[PDB]
Amino acid sequence: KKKGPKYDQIIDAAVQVIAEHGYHQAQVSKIAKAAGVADGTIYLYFNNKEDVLISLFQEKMGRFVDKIRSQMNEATDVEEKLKILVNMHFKQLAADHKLAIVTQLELTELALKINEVLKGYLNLLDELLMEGKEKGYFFQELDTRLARQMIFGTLDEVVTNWVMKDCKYDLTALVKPVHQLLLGGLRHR
Amino acid sequence: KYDQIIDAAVQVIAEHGYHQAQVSKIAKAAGVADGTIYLYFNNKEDVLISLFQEKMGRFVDKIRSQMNEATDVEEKLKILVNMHFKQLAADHKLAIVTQLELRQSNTELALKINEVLKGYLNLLDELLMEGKEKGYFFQELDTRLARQMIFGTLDEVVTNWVMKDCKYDLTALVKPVHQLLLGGLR
Ligand SMILES: [Mg+2]
Repeated sequence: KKKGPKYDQIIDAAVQVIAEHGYHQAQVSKIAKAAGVADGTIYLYFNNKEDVLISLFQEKMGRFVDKIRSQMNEATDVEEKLKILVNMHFKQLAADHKLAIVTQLELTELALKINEVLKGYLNLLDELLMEGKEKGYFFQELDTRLARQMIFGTLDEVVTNWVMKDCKYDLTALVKPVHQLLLGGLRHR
Repeated sequence: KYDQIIDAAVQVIAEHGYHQAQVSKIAKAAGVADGTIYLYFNNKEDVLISLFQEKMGRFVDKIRSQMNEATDVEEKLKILVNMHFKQLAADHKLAIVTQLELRQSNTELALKINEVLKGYLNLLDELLMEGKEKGYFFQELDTRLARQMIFGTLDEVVTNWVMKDCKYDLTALVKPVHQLLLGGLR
């Protein structure tokens, strides 16, 4: 279903208030003022703060994935697809520091829901891994589930450390060695 | 009664969550007066930190002693993966604490937890430097990135197991996790 115009507006403002103040100390009224709307307008779109948070994540992630998926199918080799995934992951977060703060630090039943949204990205990883196995790029005895956990767990840990250091350094400088490290492990490159 | 308070803290935090976990709840579960809790800890945060610090310290110490007995750097890595999974597989409530409850939004609590975690990350750093110097790992290996890969991967595997109600055997994953980290995807 297509969004109301203010929908996108509240979410954007939600990112800013949550990052700047923290999730617990964020309030619907402060999100309203930041989005430039009346408090009651927010409740037309969302029921409460946690509904804003999950809609935020669902929305941001849905586009995050489709953009990665797009950059991927206009490519040849599957290791360049992996490179594309790794660079699209870092770039999108590098392009939005406040969003990175929300997804890495400010993100119970809540956790379960966040995990469900994440499944879309994990599915994309699975597709990539299945393809690479099938075409003999990745070794064939590779467990797709474990490989997905290694890839996601590594990218997420790199990003989270960057957010902990106040997004100070160039995250996209890590694209190539992360990519290489995923492909060759500790032993090879 | 220090160890009893620690064990009780795990139980309570795992059952109720760090937020609704009250110190008087911990005292009861440990079988001591509320007052005795404050001979060791001065608040609920200090209980959580000292809990992590006590578990982690023990964990890291036992890994170090088992490694210093190993003959092989890849064996040392396997020992670390094995101990990481074995300790949590033996104590699901401790897993709930390390995987879910130690995960803070709060800046300053998260900061002090991370400080404790650094004892483990430093151990991974040492092992990685050793492996490079002895030629197990390639000489241009980025130590910090490799540390984040190993830790990020282990933590993700444990979290997915915790999220699936610990229903499969986490220790069965030691060997394939070990092989994957050493050889990568290709
Ligand atoms: Mg992680």
